[PDB]
Amino acid sequence: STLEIAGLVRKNLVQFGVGEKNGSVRWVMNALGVKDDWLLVPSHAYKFEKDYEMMEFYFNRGGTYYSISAGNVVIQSLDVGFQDVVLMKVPTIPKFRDITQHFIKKGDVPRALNRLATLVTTVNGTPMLISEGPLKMEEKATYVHKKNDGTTVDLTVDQAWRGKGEGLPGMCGGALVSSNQSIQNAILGIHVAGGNSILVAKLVTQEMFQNI
Amino acid sequence: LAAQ
Ligand SMILES: *C[C@H](NC(=O)OCc1ccccc1)C(=O)O
Repeated sequence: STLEIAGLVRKNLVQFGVGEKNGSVRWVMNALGVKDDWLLVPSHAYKFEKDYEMMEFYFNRGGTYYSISAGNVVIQSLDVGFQDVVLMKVPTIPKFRDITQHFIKKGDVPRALNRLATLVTTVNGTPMLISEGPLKMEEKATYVHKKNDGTTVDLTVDQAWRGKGEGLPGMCGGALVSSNQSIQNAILGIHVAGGNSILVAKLVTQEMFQNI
Repeated sequence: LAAQ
């Protein structure tokens, strides 16, 4: 069911934060553990700020905190080009339950279209289920990221789900879960943007995990 | 759309 997939997502969601060495942590969004010490996280969380590699990354797993130099996480792309969401290996994180087999197969994408879905996410650790209206797939999606200083960047990704719904700051990194029980309520991807009552998630397929 |  949607709710049981949601429980598996919930248990693998951590809070992602960034800070300078010896400084306060800025808690930005969610990251989703997928297998071993690998997580999915929107790279817009960190990549557009100055000297990101000299920062410390923080992972909050239910009130237990894990930190690491940004230079010591291994970042792997989902596909060619910029997809925002990346795979990130964090050596200091406790091993995750392998949830990769719960993600949609590329070939099954059409089966999630025109059906409801649920965004399974948090706002700074408080779990939320956000209803999304019948889904469409945009071959290219563009959204605006506001950086810490106030300036903005336009981001464009390939293959992003679009659904009617109401989101809040901090919900990025949560997982979109299909209502379609015939594909075992597959995880469809990772929430990256929202506005004007529309929610956008980058497609993440099972096949993408072959990038190790 | 804004990055959330
Ligand atoms: C949610 C996970 N399920 C899983 O990996 O399913 C693989 C499977 C299940 C049944 C028959 C064939 C393959 C889990 O934690 O097990």
